[PDB]
Amino acid sequence: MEVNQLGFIATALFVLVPSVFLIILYVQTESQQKSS
Amino acid sequence: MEVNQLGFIATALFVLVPSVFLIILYVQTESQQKSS
Amino acid sequence: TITPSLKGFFIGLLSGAVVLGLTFAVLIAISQID
Amino acid sequence: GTTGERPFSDIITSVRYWVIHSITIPALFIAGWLFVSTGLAYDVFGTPRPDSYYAQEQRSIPLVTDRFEAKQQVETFLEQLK
Amino acid sequence: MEPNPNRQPVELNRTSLYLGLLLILVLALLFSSYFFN
Amino acid sequence: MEPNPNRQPVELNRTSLYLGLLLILVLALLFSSYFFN
Amino acid sequence: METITYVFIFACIIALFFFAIFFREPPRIT
Amino acid sequence: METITYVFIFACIIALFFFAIFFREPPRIT
Amino acid sequence: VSYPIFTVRWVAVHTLAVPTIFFLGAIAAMQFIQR
Amino acid sequence: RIPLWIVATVAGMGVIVIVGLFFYGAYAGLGSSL
Amino acid sequence: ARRTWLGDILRPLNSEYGKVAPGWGTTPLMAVFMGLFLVFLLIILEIYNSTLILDGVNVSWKAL
Amino acid sequence: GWFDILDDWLKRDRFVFVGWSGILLFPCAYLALGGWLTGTTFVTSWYTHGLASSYLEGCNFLTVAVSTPANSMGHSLLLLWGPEAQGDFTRWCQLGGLWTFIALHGAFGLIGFMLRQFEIARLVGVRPYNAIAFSAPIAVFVSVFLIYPLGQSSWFFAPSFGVAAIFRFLLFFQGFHNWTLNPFHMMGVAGVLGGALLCAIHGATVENTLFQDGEGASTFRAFNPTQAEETYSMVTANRFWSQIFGIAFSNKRWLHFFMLFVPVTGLWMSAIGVVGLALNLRSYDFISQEIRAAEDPEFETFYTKNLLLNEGIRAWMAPQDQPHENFVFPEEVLPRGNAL
Amino acid sequence: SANLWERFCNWVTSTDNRLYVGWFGVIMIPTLLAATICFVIAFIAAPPVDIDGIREPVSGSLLYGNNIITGAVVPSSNAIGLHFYPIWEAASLDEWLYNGGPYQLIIFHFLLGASCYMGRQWELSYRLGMRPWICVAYSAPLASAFAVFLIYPIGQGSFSDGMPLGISGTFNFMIVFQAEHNILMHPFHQLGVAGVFGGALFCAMHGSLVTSSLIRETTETESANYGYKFGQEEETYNIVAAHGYFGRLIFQYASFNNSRSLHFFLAAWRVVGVWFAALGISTMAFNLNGFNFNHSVIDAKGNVINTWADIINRANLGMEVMHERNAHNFPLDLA
Amino acid sequence: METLKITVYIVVTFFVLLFVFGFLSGDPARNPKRK
Ligand code: CLA
Ligand code: CLA
Ligand code: CLA
Ligand SMILES: C=Cc1c(C)c2cc3nc(c4c5[nH]c(cc6nc(cc1[nH]2)C(C)=C6CC)c(C)c5C(=O)[C@@H]4C(=O)OC)[C@@H](CCC(=O)OC/C=C(\C)CCC[C@@H](C)CCC[C@@H](C)CCCC(C)C)[C@H]3C
Ligand SMILES: CCCCCCCCCCCCCCCC(=O)OC[C@H](COP(=O)(O)OC[C@@H](O)CO)OC(=O)CCCCCCCCCCCCCCC
Ligand SMILES: CCCCCCCCCCCCCCCC(=O)O[C@H](COC(=O)CCCCCCCCCCCC)CO[C@@H]1O[C@@H](CO)[C@H](O)[C@H](O)[C@@H]1O
Ligand SMILES: CCCCCCCCCCCCCCCC(=O)O[C@H](COC(=O)CCCCCCCCCCCC)CO[C@@H]1O[C@@H](CO)[C@H](O)[C@H](O)[C@@H]1O
Ligand SMILES: CCCCCCCCCCCCCCCC(=O)O[C@H](COC(=O)CCCCCCCCCCCC)CO[C@@H]1O[C@@H](CO)[C@H](O)[C@H](O)[C@@H]1O
Ligand SMILES: CC(C)=CCC/C(C)=C/CC/C(C)=C/CC/C(C)=C/CC/C(C)=C\CC/C(C)=C\CC/C(C)=C/CC1=CC(=O)C(C)=C(C)C1=O
Ligand SMILES: CC1=C(/C=C/C(C)=C/C=C\C(C)=C\C=C/C=C(C)/C=C/C=C(C)/C=C/C2=C(C)CCCC2(C)C)C(C)(C)CCC1
Ligand SMILES: CC1=C(/C=C/C(C)=C/C=C\C(C)=C\C=C/C=C(C)/C=C/C=C(C)/C=C/C2=C(C)CCCC2(C)C)C(C)(C)CCC1
Ligand SMILES: CC1=C(/C=C/C(C)=C\C=C/C(C)=C/C=C/C=C(C)/C=C\C=C(C)\C=C\C2=C(C)CCCC2(C)C)C(C)(C)CCC1
Ligand SMILES: [Fe+2]
Repeated sequence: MEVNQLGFIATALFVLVPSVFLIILYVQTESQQKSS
Repeated sequence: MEVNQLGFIATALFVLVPSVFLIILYVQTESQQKSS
Repeated sequence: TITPSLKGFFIGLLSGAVVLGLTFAVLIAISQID
Repeated sequence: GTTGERPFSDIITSVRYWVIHSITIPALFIAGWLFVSTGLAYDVFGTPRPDSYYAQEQRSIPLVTDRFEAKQQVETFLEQLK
Repeated sequence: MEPNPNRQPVELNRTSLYLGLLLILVLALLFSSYFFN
Repeated sequence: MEPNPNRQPVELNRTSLYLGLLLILVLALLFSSYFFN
Repeated sequence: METITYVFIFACIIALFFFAIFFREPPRIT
Repeated sequence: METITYVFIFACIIALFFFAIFFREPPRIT
Repeated sequence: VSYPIFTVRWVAVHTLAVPTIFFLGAIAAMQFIQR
Repeated sequence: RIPLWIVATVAGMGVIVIVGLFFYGAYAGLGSSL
Repeated sequence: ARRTWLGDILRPLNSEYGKVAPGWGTTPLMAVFMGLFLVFLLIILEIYNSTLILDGVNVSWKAL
Repeated sequence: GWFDILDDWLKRDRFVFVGWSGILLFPCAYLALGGWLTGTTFVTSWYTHGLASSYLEGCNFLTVAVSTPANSMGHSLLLLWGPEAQGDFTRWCQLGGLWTFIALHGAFGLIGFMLRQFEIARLVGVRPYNAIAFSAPIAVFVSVFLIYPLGQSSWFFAPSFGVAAIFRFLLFFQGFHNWTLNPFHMMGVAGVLGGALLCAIHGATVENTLFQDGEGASTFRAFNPTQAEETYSMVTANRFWSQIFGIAFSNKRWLHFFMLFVPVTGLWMSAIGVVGLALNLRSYDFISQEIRAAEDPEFETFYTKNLLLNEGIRAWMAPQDQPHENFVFPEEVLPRGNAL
Repeated sequence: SANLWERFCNWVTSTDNRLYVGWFGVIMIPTLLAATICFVIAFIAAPPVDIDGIREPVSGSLLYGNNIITGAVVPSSNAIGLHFYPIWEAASLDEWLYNGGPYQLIIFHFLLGASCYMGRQWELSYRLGMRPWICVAYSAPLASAFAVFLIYPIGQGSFSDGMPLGISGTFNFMIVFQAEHNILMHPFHQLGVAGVFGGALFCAMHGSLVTSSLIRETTETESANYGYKFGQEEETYNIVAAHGYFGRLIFQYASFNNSRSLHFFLAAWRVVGVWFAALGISTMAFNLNGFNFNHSVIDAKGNVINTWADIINRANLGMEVMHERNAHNFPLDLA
Repeated sequence: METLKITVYIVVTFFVLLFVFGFLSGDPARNPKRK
């Protein structure tokens, strides 16, 4: 299968970068009670 | 330059995955005071 | 079946038992003198 | 900490140390020397003496070839070897 | 070095996060293909 | 559905994080090359 | 390769179904 | 390409120098 | 008081001091093995 | 009893004499190159 | 707490926490199997290493 | 009692501690020092390398080394009473042997000594941590004296237990394993080297931030062995480097700890790395380059320029270093630049 | 104000400026700022360099085909050797480029400002009022960097052979050396590898003990490290219970109770060996290479018995031969 | 390009001069208790 080369860093980073943001913002808040 | 193909997803993810961990654990703590 | 080599080992075991054995005995001995 | 085992300065500076030892120390210094002089040290540890590292004619090295019948080798080398 | 007042905390709850993730995981699932050409 | 006691919080301070990052950013900088072969 | 990328998403998502349904923030009647 | 990867690290690190020196957690004499 | 001559401490200090001089003598001896 | 320094210097010279021997010994010693 | 089906069916086995035999008790017979063990490994290691020989026992790919 | 008598005794002070450990530390460790020593003074190493390894033979301090078993033995523990030697302390002394000895007896000395670090440690109400740090060498000595050799062909290619004979161990790697260019080894120097600084600095950094708490030109006595009193202003510290290097080691538990880490860690990274060399898994490679090394006969990096040195180190030494192969390289085959 | 410089004068010597900048400062600060700037770029993007006496260009820039390890900014060519090849002496900018003039800039610069840091290493120990046998520790370091960039060059006559700024470069500068100096067999380098190894062992020792007799102040959930506050009045460790252990662990008297002495031992060991080492290079800088025992052990007939150093030397020739193939236009590597 | 040659000197001199004139004004002062 001859495909584009950035498929991984493209699709992948697309997932992990914004996702990591949300992840952060959640556990940053669920830790107001020091819980988490 | 004929190099390995995963250079990006390898080296890259190597940076952003563990790093994101530390990032999380920090702002998860610097938010105990609700600040951050 | 008692191959020169095998016999070599027993010999080794015995020497092993000898050095440990002699060693502990003298050791329990001096420890006993206190 | 509380320490109490027979002191050193005592004996290195002791009159008896020097009298038991003066005589016995060089007894070892001498003993070692003799060990070398007799030339037994050589036979003691196979260690060849300058006079006999290579046979007279040959130029090759007496190298141990097979781990199991090694004892032979050594000989057959030390053998033809002067 | 005097604290600025406007230091309000930030908010993203146990759910909003599920959507945020469902939002990405999807496009990611959608565009992936076109990101491979 | 009764809370377990052992819920201690987690810790990584303003600095430890700088090291954690200096730790990775580096190997990353080191191995990158070998990760390219 | 890229077909794992497809299957990884596909999957990671089925599990975003797990959490969002079973460890979802509950409705509080107050 | 990969040489940007080298230069990106090289750089984001110089900036980990920024923060860790100037926005570093201070020494509190108590 | 009266501390023994056969001390734990001593057995060690000896295993070394005996050979050493045995060796040192052996070596000072070699210093001449010409030919 | 016997002064401490006096044992050091005579003990020392020996190390300095014996060691000295060793350096000569490297010139005529078997390990010379002649 | 909160027992259940197995939670009761298996309560004995977990019960006797501190249950400990008195003194040194069994130990000796341990140390006897202990050293008795060593020679096993060693005897194996040594057959393997090629230091221990036996017949119809020359360690090699050949072995039918 | 019966045990505790042995315990009670061997366990309490008496200057040179001797403990439950000592039983294996002292004996193994002793023999070991001896093992190496006897060889350098009297034992030859000719029948394995055709090389002189003893004062007695004429070798000097930097020459003497306790050989390493001919490539004919391989990994056989080469036992004094084993099939090979058959308790013939002269032949057994000749087939090298002392090696496996020194190495194995030795291998315990460490195991044993670390234990002692625990024993004395659990007895004095301290954190064993020292004993842990000590893995640093066990890992090295294990990998580098047992693992690597065990991974290669024979005990032969294993370290040499020499002064120079050990330097050979270097080059030979550089030349064949091109270790110098192996990430893992790198952290190995990143830690030793990095740590040394850490040591030399904390040592001096401390000395200077010392409170004049004595009278005159002897700040070495002015220190209180008796009680708690920060001898070095931790405050005059940070406010120093914080302004001279930009950073401040604010705390002493971590400082005096981070110093534990630095080395021990790198060492491991070394022990890993070499583990690689065991199965010839080495970082010589670097395709990206070599692939383009083919064409463009005019492109040259140090890597290659260096890698070439290696290629010489082979061709010249292999024949005499690895005697059991009876290598033969005619005048021609040897790689050389125009001139010499 | 009577004069406006008055403020410049206290600022430079501002005992409270986040980052002290002494009088050395005013030279260091930029000497390195220019030095670094040239560097960072030369690496990222710089042409090859004829280095060796010929016209064989050695590439050392990431943008020219370098892995971070292969990376390196190359030296000046045997053409210049010692002459001063500053950016203006070269005609076309590209000349300086090719003939490898960045080196001198980078080297000369840091290699300079470095020392001023050494000065400003102490200038703060004066404005701060602290004993200052500190700046000296720093010497050993700077000495070497100076040795590997300034002595050895003056020694062999050309900046050509001065540890090339780059990772794989060092490896090169090295392997070569062994070959031409048998450095490894040099009594100095020994005392060098001596301390370094030591310090790296002591650095883990003294760090080990302290944390091993750390003291009380924590739970198991809490981080034991937290038990301490900056500006403590009494040290965190229990020195007595430390020496009381270590001392015991083999000899009791080969131990330190004198914290001032110990921390000192840590200083001087690494710092002294490193010096010898720094001198080692600087020693062989004028060709007083390491020892040499080739053919030094022989038997009766004269048949020669290889010393375990003859191998050292064997592997040495393998090195001698190859290094710098093409230039060497004569039998003896007299440089 | 003889231009650069001078453009630098000044930049070099200036500094060397700022160096000396800073230490010249004697630093026996500028420490604890201006002594
Ligand atoms: C004096 C100049 C100098 C510098 C800057 C370096 C730098 C380096 N060497 Mg090195 N080296 C040198 C001299 C130098 N070496 C000499 C004279 C020898 C002969 C023995 C060696 C032998 C050697 C080996 C065998 C190895 C290295 C390795 C390294 C790298 C690992 C980090 C390290 O060195 O830990 C030293 C300890 C420290 C505490 C250094 C901390 C400070 C770092 C940041 C120094 C480097 C920072 C960077 C160069 C700054 C760029 C300039 C600026 C614009 C930022 C690093 C790039 C390793 C490597 O190649 O990486 C895989 C490696 O395996 N070196
Ligand atoms: C693998 C299965 C197994 C396991 C996990 C155990 C575990 C145990 N048995 Mg046990 N036992 C077994 C099988 C087993 N047994 C068998 C088959 C028998 C014969 C029926 C016995 C008979 C027996 C008796 C009589 C006793 C025990 C006891 C014990 C307990 C003693 C505590 C202990 O282990 O410290 C011992 C820990 C060590 C010895 C660690 C030291 C080992 C290291 C130091 C070796 C050195 C490493 C070296 C580098 C390698 C050398 C090899 C080289 C030459 C190649 C322990 C729970 C004692 C007990 O209290 O029971 C509750 C006891 O009295 N056992
Ligand atoms: C240039 C800078 C540099 C630096 C800083 C290092 C640093 C290191 N190298 Mg190295 N190396 C270099 C260049 C460098 N190398 C070059 C150019 C080459 C050529 C390729 C090599 C080839 C090389 C090899 C092959 C190996 C190393 C290894 C090492 C590590 C050894 C660890 C150690 O401390 O010994 C560890 C010591 C022991 C394990 C034994 C300890 C014994 C103690 C407990 C007791 C002994 C003393 C006794 C008590 C007293 C009796 C003595 C008696 C004579 C009186 C260390 C990190 C080793 C390593 O890290 O492997 C992973 C290793 O095997 N290097
Ligand atoms: C430069 C090499 C090097 C040497 C030779 C060395 C030596 C020593 N390190 C010790 C300790 C340590 N080293 C430590 C970390 C490190 N040590 C390092 C590197 C070294 N450490 C590096 C890698 C790390 C950095 C942290 C820790 C912190 C300790 C300990 O705390 C301990 C100490 O307290 O020292 C004061 C001492 C322990 C003594 C002992 O266990 O004897 C008892 C038992 C022994 C040694 C018998 C072993 C017999 C075996 C090894 C046979 C080997 C025989 C040959 C190797 C001899 C050949 C000689 C050559 C000339 C070929 C001393 C032996
Ligand atoms: C030396 C390195 C490179 C050059 C080499 C030169 C060759 C010889 C040169 C001689 C002159 C060097 C003078 C150094 C002078 C020097 O370095 O100063 C070190 C330091 C000096 O203190 P200061 O003078 O800085 O103190 C401040 C006040 O004195 C000022 O009022 O104190 C010492 O270390 C004394 C040395 C004792 C050594 C003890 C070491 C620590 C533990 C040792 C204990 C072992 C046994 C313990 C049993 C319990
Ligand atoms: C040589 C130059 C090379 C350039 C870089 C070199 C710098 C190396 C510095 C390292 C110091 C030695 C060891 C540092 C440890 C340390 O830092 O420890 C913690 C740091 O956090 C940490 O970093 C924790 C490590 C977590 C890293 C996360 C990525 C790895 C796993 C990701 C998996 C994802 C799938 C901080 O301390 C810890 O936490 C403290 C609380 O803040 C406690 O007080 C204790 O000190 C405890 O040890
Ligand atoms: C200043 C001191 C302060 C601290 C640093 C001091 C560093 C001194 C380094 C010197 C080390 C080497 C000595 C020169 C070699 C030499 O030349 O002596 C040789 C044997 O040496 C030796 O036997 C070296 C002795 C070292 C053995 C140490 C073993 C550790 C156990 C000690 C326990 C003590 C209770 C004997 O000569 C050799 O053998 C002769 C044959 O008899 C040959 O003719 C040659 O001369 C050949 O060189
Ligand atoms: C070439 C670049 C690529 C490789 C990276 C370069 C390697 C640099 C080596 C530094 C690693 C050692 C970490 C220091 C220990 C420490 O200070 O650790 C903390 C972080 O400090 C830091 O380090 C901050 C990291 C940034 C410092 C580097 C700035 C470079 C500019 C210097 C120019 C000077 C003119 C500071 O405090 C620490 O954490 C505190 C809690 O906040 C504790 O209380 C302790 O003080 C503990 O030491
Ligand atoms: C090519 C490249 C970028 C790197 C090469 C490969 C690399 C980077 C490998 C690193 C990876 C690893 C884990 C290496 C080993 C791990 C390790 C901890 C090594 C030790 C070196 C290291 C990481 C940092 C060095 C620390 C150092 C030299 C100085 C910092 C500590 C310091 C400033 C001490 C002085 C100091 C003393 C003091 O008493 C007080 C009070 C203060 C305030 C101080 O600042
Ligand atoms: C290539 C590769 C890989 C990869 C992997 C991956 C990429 C992964 C992953 C991952 C994944 C792939 C994941 C996942 C998952 C998860 C899951 C899968 C889960 C789940 C969930 C579920 C199952 C659910 C359930 C439910 C719910 C939630 C509700 C509704 C419905 C139900 C009830 C059913 C591997 C490793 C293989 C190998 C190596 C390389
Ligand atoms: C390819 C690509 C790209 C990429 C990019 C990147 C990858 C980036 C980045 C990034 C980066 C690259 C970053 C960075 C940075 C930062 C910095 C650079 C900073 C800084 C800092 C500083 C500058 C500092 C300062 C200081 C300090 C900190 C202290 C000491 C010293 C001094 C004072 C100087 C681009 C976009 C281009 C384009 C498109 C595509
Ligand atoms: C082997 C053997 C054994 C044992 C052994 C021995 C007994 C050894 C020895 C010994 C020894 C134990 C040796 C050694 C030592 C020592 C010495 C003899 C030393 C040395 C030397 C020298 C020469 C030195 C010098 C010096 C010093 C001391 C330091 C400072 C510097 C100087 C130079 C002064 C066993 C039973 C196991 C088995 C059989 C065989
Ligand atoms: Fe300390």
